[PDB]
Amino acid sequence: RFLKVKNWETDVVLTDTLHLKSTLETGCTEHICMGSIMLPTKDQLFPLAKEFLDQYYSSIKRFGSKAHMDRLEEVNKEIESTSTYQLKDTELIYGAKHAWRNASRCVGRIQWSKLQVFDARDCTTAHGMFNYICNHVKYATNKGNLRSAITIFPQRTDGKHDFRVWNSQLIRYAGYKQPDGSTLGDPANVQFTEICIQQGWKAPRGRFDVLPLLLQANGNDPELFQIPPELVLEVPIRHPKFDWFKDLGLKWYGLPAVSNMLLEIGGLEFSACPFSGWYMGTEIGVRDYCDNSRYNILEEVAKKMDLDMRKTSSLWKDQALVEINIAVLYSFQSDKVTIVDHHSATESFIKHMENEYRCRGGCPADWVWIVPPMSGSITPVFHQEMLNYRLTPSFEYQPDPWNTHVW
Amino acid sequence: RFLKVKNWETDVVLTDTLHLKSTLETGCTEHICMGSIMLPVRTKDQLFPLAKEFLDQYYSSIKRFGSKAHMDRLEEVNKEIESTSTYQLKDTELIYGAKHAWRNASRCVGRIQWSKLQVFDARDCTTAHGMFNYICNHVKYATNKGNLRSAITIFPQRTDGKHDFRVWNSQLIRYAGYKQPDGSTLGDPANVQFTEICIQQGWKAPRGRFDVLPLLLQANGNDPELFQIPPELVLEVPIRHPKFDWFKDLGLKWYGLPAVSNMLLEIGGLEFSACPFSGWYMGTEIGVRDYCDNSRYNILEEVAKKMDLDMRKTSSLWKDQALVEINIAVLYSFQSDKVTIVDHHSATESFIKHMENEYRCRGGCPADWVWIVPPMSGSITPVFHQEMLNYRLTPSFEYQPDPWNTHVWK
Ligand code: HEM
Ligand code: HEM
Ligand SMILES: C[C@H](O)[C@H](O)[C@H]1CNc2nc(N)[nH]c(=O)c2N1
Ligand SMILES: C[C@H](O)[C@H](O)[C@H]1CNc2nc(N)[nH]c(=O)c2N1
Ligand SMILES: N=C(NCCC[C@H](N)C(=O)O)N[N+](=O)[O-]
Ligand SMILES: N=C(NCCC[C@H](N)C(=O)O)N[N+](=O)[O-]
Ligand SMILES: [Zn+2]
Repeated sequence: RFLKVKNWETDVVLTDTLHLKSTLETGCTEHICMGSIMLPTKDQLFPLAKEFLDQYYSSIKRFGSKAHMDRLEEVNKEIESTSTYQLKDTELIYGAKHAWRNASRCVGRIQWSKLQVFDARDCTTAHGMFNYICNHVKYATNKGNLRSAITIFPQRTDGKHDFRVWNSQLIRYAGYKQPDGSTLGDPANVQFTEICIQQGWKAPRGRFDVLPLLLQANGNDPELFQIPPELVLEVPIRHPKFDWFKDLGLKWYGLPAVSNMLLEIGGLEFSACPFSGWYMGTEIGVRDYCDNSRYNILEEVAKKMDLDMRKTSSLWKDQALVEINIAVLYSFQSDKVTIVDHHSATESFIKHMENEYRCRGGCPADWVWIVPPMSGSITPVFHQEMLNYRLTPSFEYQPDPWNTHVW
Repeated sequence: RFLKVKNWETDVVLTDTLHLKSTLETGCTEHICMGSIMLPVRTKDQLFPLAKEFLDQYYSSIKRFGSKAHMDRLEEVNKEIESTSTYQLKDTELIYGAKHAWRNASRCVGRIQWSKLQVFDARDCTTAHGMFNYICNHVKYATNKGNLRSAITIFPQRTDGKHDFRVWNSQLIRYAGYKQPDGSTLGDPANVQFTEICIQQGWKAPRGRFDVLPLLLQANGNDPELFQIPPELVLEVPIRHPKFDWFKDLGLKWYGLPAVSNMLLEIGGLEFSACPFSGWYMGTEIGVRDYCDNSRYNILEEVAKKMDLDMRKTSSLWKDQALVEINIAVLYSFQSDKVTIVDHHSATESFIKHMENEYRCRGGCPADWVWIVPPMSGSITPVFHQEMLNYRLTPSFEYQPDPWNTHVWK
């Protein structure tokens, strides 16, 4: 059944058929919509594997070819024998690029095809993992000129030899609970910062302490490693008109690199697949800096702006929020570190979406996540109806490693 | 069954059971979610169960479920339906229905006020002039010299779908929109189509930037008629900025009373096609959407320019900067002219407390996240960090085709 999507700002209407190939289930029903909920075998493997291969070969204009059929046969025999199979290089690259392409929560998918894939499937140890990761961080940072990339470690086998990167991101600041009862650093990482301490990490106890990597290979216990400081590009935050901003003492890292997700390609599961691209301003400025549960810096910045914080109707929070995001962008740009603002990012996504509609006949998109956390309606995506559904290959969430590992 | 909802800013988790009483569809399937989609004559037979459901709820709420008063009413209603195909609601039921339609509106963030709603029974109305008189009284009462009071006027329910009462305006008070051969739009672009119809029907437009539109009223299914609202009844607020003295020179102003008038109210199966309702504005409705939407007044560039902001590159966030000031101004003005209004911060905080209270006393509170979260400063309002469950409960306010696309002219 054809579905239509209307942009209420331009009246442009797109027709979606791509949803017809929807695999998994959204979490919604005809009776209830859970759109805003953050998270709603051989017989199983071969079918999934087939869907993927038919998909790949169709993309390379060889659907049905002998190569297509051969490969399809080879995998079956391989699955029937090894109860699993291995992706050829080409299928891995395609799989990862397409997992990104299908990421309904990513606003920067217009860059999906320019992804650098690092095949880390030959890795066997944590040090090996550290080595691959460092090279990933270095290649991707490129001295400020960020380049998207993903490193894929060995796929899951029996589930007891899983490769995992316990960190939620390759680079994040430590969080510590203090005497007062308050929290120093990033509250979002308190638990992990603890797991690292208990493991031996000599935590510095600072506001912005770059966490160590906790790498798990072949189901073994995780090991700690310190990313070469020379490899962690950071931007000191200063304002273009408030010379007092520098006194806030804020700084953030330039490389966003989600590393706790699971990559699925043709039925196979890669539980260690850190990936990186570059920041959209609001991610840091609005969410990391201003979320009540994160660095919660709104009051401070307000004060120094000398504005009436007596009543909410003065919109002092909104006032401050804007200046703060001005500074993040300003800084990154001043130090020549790649970064994109919500206006450019969202406009780009709209274009990508239009391309995706005429070239794929659709584009899965999660409105709740696509629309920036600030100035929502003044960005194009706000007025754009979206259809959300799941397509594989995909990036999925997965239980925290510490919540299920057998030490 | 039980469905959990979590607030990622407090870790507070709520359990929903109310969704079980959900009857209608959502547009969402098990394979596809359409949460961001704007808008995805009954038989005498299908009517009784609906009436029953509604009545069982009414009586349950007044704590007389199963009583003789309850039983006889069902008997009375079923009888009436069979013999007349329809049925009339008792005043008490109508007031209960209206309050609950509001109580169930998943796109409304001001529901903490649902219980305090003034219901005006206009069911004895038979003509447009009569509807005009009724609306005038609604506007005067609700406005209350700037101290707004929520209220709704309910005109005769649908019968055969041929004698429908309709308020052609989308809001009782709204500014006209005119398209110039130039291609530009004068006034409110959103009301261009309706404006043309008014002119075609006989209205003589002042052709200005903020012309209060005339009421186009349809009674008992007859052709719509024009009426101008008594100017002394239309409260307006000129918009000025607390610190930007040039703001007042932007020539901006807006009306104080928001009153959607094109929705359909459904109570116990009964359909009320003319049910204008009003409460008070949340600042962002005017400051963000009405003033800054590209397809509305679109004042950003001008407010930006006059603020002398670097508009050479979006990354300077001049748009975001201007937007705040403009919303600063809408709020300030209303407060200065003592006209009720609430900012998005207060409004969303209150809604969270309302929502929590609703989970504890009702077992849920259907909410549309896409609509509840404000069009600016999204994540610095609690609703953003709040998971919500959207589902439909009756009584309800529904959308309905524009009268001009269905009306059989006489
Ligand atoms: C090149 C620049 C990129 C930009 C500017 C971009 C931007 C974004 C933004 C703003 C989010 C929301 C983040 C949050 O709220 O936590 C996001 C989420 C996401 N992006 Fe992208 N992205 C980019 C590259 C990538 C890459 C390289 C991949 C994969 C190969 C990817 C996969 C995803 C996924 C899986 C999510 C959702 C993660 C989650 O659920 O927490 N993105 N992206
Ligand atoms: C006391 C003042 C009230 C406030 C501050 C409030 C606020 C809001 C806001 C911000 C919206 C979204 C508007 C938009 O984006 O166009 C809305 C929607 C809604 N409200 Fe309320 N509301 C209030 C009173 C009422 C009343 C009295 C009723 C009904 C009796 C009601 C029924 C609804 C409905 C049905 C919608 C959705 C309308 C649509 O789909 O366009 N509200 N409300
Ligand atoms: C409860 C709600 O789902 C939650 O706050 C979502 C909303 N939208 C979001 N959007 C993005 N990009 N990132 C997030 O973490 C969230 N959080
Ligand atoms: C396409 C999208 O559904 C649309 O822009 C919605 C988003 N949220 C909204 N929220 C409110 N309150 N009002 C609106 O008009 C909208 N528009
Ligand atoms: N932009 C990206 N964001 C991933 C999550 C980062 C998180 N919001 C934060 O630290 O703010 N990914 N990427 O570009 O690969
Ligand atoms: N607040 C209310 N809003 C109704 C819609 C008004 C519209 N967004 C606008 O004119 O901006 N309802 N109410 O209070 O009854
Ligand atoms: Zn849904």
